[PDB]
Amino acid sequence: AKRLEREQKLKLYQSATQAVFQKRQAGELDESVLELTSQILGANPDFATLWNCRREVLQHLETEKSPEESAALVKAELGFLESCLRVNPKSYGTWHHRCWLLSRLPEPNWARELELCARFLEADERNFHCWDYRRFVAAQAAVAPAEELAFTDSLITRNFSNYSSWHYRSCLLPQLHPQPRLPENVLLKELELVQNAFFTDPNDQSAWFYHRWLLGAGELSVEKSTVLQSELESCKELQELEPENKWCLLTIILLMRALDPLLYEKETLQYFSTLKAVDPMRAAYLDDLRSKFLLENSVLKMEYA
Amino acid sequence: QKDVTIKSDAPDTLLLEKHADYIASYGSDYEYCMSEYLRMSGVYWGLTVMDLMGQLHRMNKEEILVFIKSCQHECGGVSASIGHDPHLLYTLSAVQILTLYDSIHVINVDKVVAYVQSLQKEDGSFAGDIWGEIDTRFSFCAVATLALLGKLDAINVEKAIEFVLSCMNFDGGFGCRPGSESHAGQIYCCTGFLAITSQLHQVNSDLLGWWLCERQLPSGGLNGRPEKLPDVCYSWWVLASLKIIGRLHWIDREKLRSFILACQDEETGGFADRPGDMVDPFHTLFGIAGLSLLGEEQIKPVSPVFCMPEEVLQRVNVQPELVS
Ligand SMILES: COc1ccc(S(=O)(=O)N2Cc3cc(C#N)ccc3N(Cc3cncn3C)C[C@H]2Cc2ccccc2)cc1
Ligand SMILES: [Ca+2]
Ligand SMILES: [Zn+2]
Repeated sequence: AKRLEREQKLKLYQSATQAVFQKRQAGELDESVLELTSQILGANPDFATLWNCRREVLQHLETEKSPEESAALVKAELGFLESCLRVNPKSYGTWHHRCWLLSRLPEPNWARELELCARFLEADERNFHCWDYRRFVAAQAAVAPAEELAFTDSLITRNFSNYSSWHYRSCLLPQLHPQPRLPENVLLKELELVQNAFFTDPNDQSAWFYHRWLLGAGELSVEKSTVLQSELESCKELQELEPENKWCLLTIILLMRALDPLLYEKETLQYFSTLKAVDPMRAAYLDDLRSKFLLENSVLKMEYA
Repeated sequence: QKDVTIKSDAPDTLLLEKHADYIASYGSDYEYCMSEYLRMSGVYWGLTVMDLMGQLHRMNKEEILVFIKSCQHECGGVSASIGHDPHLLYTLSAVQILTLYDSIHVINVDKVVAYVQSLQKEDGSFAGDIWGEIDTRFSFCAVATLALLGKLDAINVEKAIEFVLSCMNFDGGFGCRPGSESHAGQIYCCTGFLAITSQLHQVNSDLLGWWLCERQLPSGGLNGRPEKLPDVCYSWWVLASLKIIGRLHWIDREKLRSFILACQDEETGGFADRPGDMVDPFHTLFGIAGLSLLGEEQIKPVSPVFCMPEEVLQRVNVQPELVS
């Protein structure tokens, strides 16, 4: 029944593959190969040579068909690809064939492609193939970073699988303020946004990773000094509420570094001890980080006039 | 949060004899026939894991050499299997195999070089084949293939470097293309690339190293990016990258070792992505290779760059300097 039938699957796939290759050697670049490969590529989208066969067929058919006949084939290809993506949304072959197809169309509908991306990202907000495809589409349609920035906000606040959305922001933000290291006002707004995230969900590692980047991405003004001090106290508050939360402990150390390495030396060293106890797998990392910070402190101490 | 829990009776000993029997017998079948499209890499995974275990002789050298020769196309590129299309992925795998066998001149090396050269773009990137898919995976395949042939000078290295570095991200990692999110497999390809091209000083080793060691979950296993399940093959992608950048000690070796051993199938031999799952040769290689990086006594030292026995690379004088 179950195991018995996949013998029949094999021999059909096998026979269909046989036919495709025989046809290909014969120079038979026609719709029969499209039909044969549709049957195989659905279950086996990583069979790259068959995607190549489809492209060779479509290229050949384009030569001996009317514009409207070629347009029909394209629309059928789009539908085929969408059905394939529903079954396996992470196959490199499928996404690339779609890219190849859209890149050669005279009048592509990019807004429709962006919507396909929105839909696939609703199902899996971490699908990097889809995010990469979206960027491709956004580039071709010349969609502005500001418009994509709005997209990332909705995704971040509506629910929590957010690493991919934060990553995208990290690439968009620099584009809005492109130097040949963010402006402080922009940084300050990002800090507020990410702080909201990791207090809403303190287990959300993506916000903590993105926050570490912001702590490097920009001498303290009174406002930045005050914001950072405020973050410090807020993380101590969280530390009381979630004493096993390692992300907040590490961020406390980093904040003190950002504030005044030498003034906070005592507290930094205490936090290292606590943090290693809470996150013993990272002990070797945390010792190397502490060693680095101590070396920096020695250098700061020696700069004293 | 997302993690596996290792049941109390998971294997906790290394079953090398079982794994060698498993690979020795592989492809004697649904899975096998359905994965013809990767055959050359499958052969690479099997041969390399066997060689790491000291059991290469049990595989069929002569049969594999004839197979490799028949998969080289007129363009110089090598396909996954006979009648499939040439690709950088299978070109690298083929060259890796011939290196293991000291049989590089079984194929036309000048044409392989010409093939690789031809796939570089103006921005320094590489396409996987004539159909133009761009991925830093293919930057790695290009330089690794050329390094093993002594022909790294055949490509535009500075441009290749520039492209890879343009794929570096806020978290210290690397993506497939510029603006693509970091993940462990990609990081391996780009750090491997940077090792081969002598550019490891451009990696933020403390930052990337941190992101990589944070892949280790309470189970001891490694995932490939934040918030995903662990998978034994990350014992390769993560550990190799950490070794390249001199930060292998930043993960817990004993807990990872116990996770990798728990992924073995004590009945069939082989390793699976996670304990109790069905094994495959891919996960068997990376389980064994990960254990070797951790210093497993019964397994040959492995190159973190090439994922081949170090003694093989020593023999051909191709041993990129690491961070330490
Ligand atoms: C099991 O269904 C599949 C799915 C995909 C593929 S694949 O596209 O050809 N390829 C090779 C691969 C080979 C085997 C084996 N034997 C098993 C898996 C696997 N994956 C998938 C995988 C591995 N860990 C988790 N996942 C989901 C990697 C993939 C991409 C890759 C190729 C070469 C080098 C590195 C990575 C093959 C089988
Ligand atoms: Ca033999
Ligand atoms: Zn895996």
